[PDB]
Amino acid sequence: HMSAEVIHQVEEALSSSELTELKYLCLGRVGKRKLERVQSGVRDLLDILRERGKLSVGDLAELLYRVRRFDLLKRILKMDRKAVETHL
Repeated sequence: HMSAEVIHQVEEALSSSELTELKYLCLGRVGKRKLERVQSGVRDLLDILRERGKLSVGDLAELLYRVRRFDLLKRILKMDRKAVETHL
C-alpha cells in the first residue's frame, strides 16, 4: 500500500527530530513534538524501519495519527484524523 513516496512525504512534513520521535513512538510510545528543520531525503532510517516493521502501513498510519499531522493524514491517508482513528 504505502511506498517510498508516502514515507518521503512524511520526511518532508515532519522534522528530522520528529522522525526520530516516530521511532520512539512505535517503540516506547513517545509522542513528543520537535519544531526542527525538515529533511528532503536524508533520513534513510525511515526506510529501514519501514522494512523492519516499525513504520509499516498500519503502524505508520497510527503513528501519524498520534502525531496528529494533518498535512499527512489528509494527504497520505486522505481523510480526517478521526476517520483514521476508525481504521486503527
